[PDB]
Amino acid sequence: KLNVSCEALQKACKLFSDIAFSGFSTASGK
Amino acid sequence: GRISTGSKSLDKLLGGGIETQAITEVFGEFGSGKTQLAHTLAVMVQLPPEEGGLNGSAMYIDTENTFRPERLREIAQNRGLDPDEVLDNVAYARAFNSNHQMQLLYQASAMMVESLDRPYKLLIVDSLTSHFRSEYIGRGALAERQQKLARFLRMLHRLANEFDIAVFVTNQVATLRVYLRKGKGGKRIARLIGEAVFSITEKGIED
Ligand SMILES: *CCc1nc(CC*)nc(N(C)CC(=O)O)n1
Repeated sequence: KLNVSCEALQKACKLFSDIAFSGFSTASGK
Repeated sequence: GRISTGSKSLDKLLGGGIETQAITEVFGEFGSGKTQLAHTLAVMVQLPPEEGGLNGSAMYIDTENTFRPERLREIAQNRGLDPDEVLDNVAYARAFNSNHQMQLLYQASAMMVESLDRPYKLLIVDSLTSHFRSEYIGRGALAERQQKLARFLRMLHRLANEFDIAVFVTNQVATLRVYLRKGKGGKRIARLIGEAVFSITEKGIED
């Protein structure tokens, strides 16, 4: 499982501003 | 820099291979080597520049049940790499529908900004129009279909330049376009929109 912090996530919302689901995991299932 | 494809003739056609801050879009049918090239690139990007890589991690968004981690191990092992480390440096997310695909990009962006040590340097989308073409049917739905696809494409270009990553996507019949076709047995030919011939092998894609 590959998780991401709410701080990093809210920065990405600013990036796509002018424009829960399953996320990502490694090819080894983590 | 540029991510090498493993095929010296294909790298020549692309001018040093696929490039960051750009979107390379391959076209063709089942067996032309679109997914085969995508799995190879996911391994290549992990190598240092002398080998044809960028010392980076990869992201694979799958929308057509094409992801095979066994092949990644096969390529990495044959190319002289720890297939256990290669597998750890490939993030994967199966998109279930168009909306999931769009949301996965935010997840990718956030993971990319954190990665900035092996930072993510390649994003693979296979396929790209599958969900869009399977959910929006007819002329009356074409306007919304073209709009969503254009929005996704805009988000993709944004990440490519924002995090200096390379975006490789697949499609069937703004971006750097390539067409793939089958040839002599396992041999495949690539043509830009003049031609290069590569072969699918145990090490992935090569002359
Ligand atoms: C960046 C988009 C986003 N992510 C989160 C979680 C970090 N939360 C928001 N909000 C607007 C807060 C909320 O749920 O009310 N937006």
